[PDB]
Formats: sequence, structure tokens, C-alpha cells
Amino acid sequence: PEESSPRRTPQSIPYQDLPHLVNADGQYLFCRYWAPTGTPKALIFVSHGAGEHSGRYEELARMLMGLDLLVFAHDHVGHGQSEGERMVVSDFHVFVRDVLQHVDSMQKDYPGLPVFLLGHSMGGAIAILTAAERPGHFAGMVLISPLVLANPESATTFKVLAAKVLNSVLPNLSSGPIDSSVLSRNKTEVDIYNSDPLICRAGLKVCFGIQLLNAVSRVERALPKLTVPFLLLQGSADRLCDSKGAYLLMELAKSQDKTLKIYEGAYHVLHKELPEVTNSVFHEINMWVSQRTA
Ligand SMILES: *C(=O)N1CCC(N2C(=O)[C@H](c3ccccc3)[C@H]2c2ccccc2)CC1
Repeated sequence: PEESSPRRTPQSIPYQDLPHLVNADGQYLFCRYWAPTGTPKALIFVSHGAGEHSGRYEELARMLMGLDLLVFAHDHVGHGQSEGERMVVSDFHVFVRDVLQHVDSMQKDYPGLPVFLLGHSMGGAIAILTAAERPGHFAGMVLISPLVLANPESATTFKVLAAKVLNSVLPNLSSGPIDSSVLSRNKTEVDIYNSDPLICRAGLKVCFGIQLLNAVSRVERALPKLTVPFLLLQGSADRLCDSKGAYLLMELAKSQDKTLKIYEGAYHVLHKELPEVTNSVFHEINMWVSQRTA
């Protein structure tokens, strides 16, 4: 008997040449690490949003590593360089389970360190659910435009189409894709998003949209259990995650250490917005994590 051909990413790169982790379902997740030259003060997991991937966090990760944190991430199943049918998940909990496996694995290699989470959009719903599953385990969470409440006009349009796939057998159904111009007022960052071949810019598959509605439902039920410290950054003109969700998260979370910063006029991707906003986002995350790792 001979060993089968190396498992490769969806872009045909052997996983044996890349940092990776195999999840509970036997799926390979592509991993990224940014470690300081000294002994890290803390670990921080970066949780990307729907359709994107971990490579989009390069600059934020380098800033965090500059604070002597060991930053780590993986592409969620169905995204980027990880395995899985594109933007499909059997249940939304798979994302949370896989973050927990990676966090548990890193804490074995770097024991006794505080661990933080940083999430954007769906990645912020994943961070919230991860922290609610393990009360008292995480030192803090940084949320950038987390998915807590979808945009009201898009939630109504979807929930109707969703109950049509929920009543019949229609596997290939999909809604329309995101209008990339609403991601950011920074046109260069919108063009970069439109140029990245690791980003899935296809319309949302209805099955996946159902899992996002499950995520929103679960986030709402988790808020009375959420006690982790958090920093919440939200743009007032975000057409993807309505700002009303950020106010509801500040109100309903039980956390004793919660802070909200609103960026007036800003769109969704605050860490890739107009320079004045992006520089503030980086500075605020730096101060917030620096204060909680001293
Ligand atoms: C960050 O990762 N996200 C991706 C999903 C996106 N989104 C919602 O929220 C809407 C949704 C939610 C649940 C089921 C179906 C659709 C979509 C959306 C919003 C606005 C326009 C187009 C698509 C928020 C950001």
C-alpha cells in the first residue's frame, strides 16, 4: 500500500507546506501566526468575517504582535485556504468549535497566558458565542462591526426567501451578492476587496443565510451569559450590520467592562475605512489591549 496524494487547499497548495490544523470533522484549516521575538504577554485569536479570510488582518496582527502578543488565526471552514464547500456550514457552531480547538491547542504550547478574541462581522458573532460558551476563560474581546442584528431591510428580504427553502427542497438557492461599495468609504480598500481571489464575492447561499440567522438568534440568547470584557467598534452608516445591534449588545451584555465607540458616517470595515477612522481603530485597539495586558 502507498500513501495517497497530499491533501491540498482549494487553491491546490499542499497542506504539508502550510501551517494548519485538522478540525473535528477531519477538515484542514489553514492557520496564520504572528509571534513576537520575546516571551508573549498574551495570545489573541483573530476571527474573520463571512466571505473573507485571515490574510485580510495582516496589518492589525502586526500591530498586535508589536505589543508583544502572539496573534493567531485560521480561515473558517468554507473560506480562504481552508477546506469545505465555499461559504457552507453544517451548523454555525462548527465555527465556534473550531476556534475553541485552535485556542485550546495554542494554550498547550503557550501555557498560563491570557487569551483575547478579535472578531469582525460574522467573526464577531463567532467571538461572542466562543466567549459565552467559556465564561471567565477569555481576558477580553475586541468586536469590529459584529453580526448581532442584520440590516433590517435585508433581514426581511431574506427571512421570506429562507422560509421558501425551509418548506421545499431547493439546495442551490442564493440571494444577491453584497454591494462592495457599502463595505468602506475608502475606495482603494473596496477595489482591494474586489481584487482578492481568496474572497468569495458570490451571493449568499440560502442554507448559509439560515446559519447566519441561527448565529443572530444564538447571540441574542447568549448576551445574559456574556461577561467577558469587550471593546465594540461600530460605524453609524454600516449597511451590513445595523448600528442598532451595537447599542443592543452594550445594553444586554452582562459584562462589567464594556466600551462602545461609534464612528460617525463610517461604513462596515472600520479597520479598512478612511485613514482617520482606520488610524483611530488601530490606536483604540492598541490602548484597550495594552491596558488589559499590563
Ligand atoms: C459579516 O461577516 N457580515 C456578513 C453577512 C452580512 N449580512 C447580514 O447580516 C445579512 C443576512 C443575515 C442573515 C441571513 C441573511 C442575510 C447579510 C447582508 C446584509 C446586507 C446586505 C446584504 C447581505 C453582514 C456582514
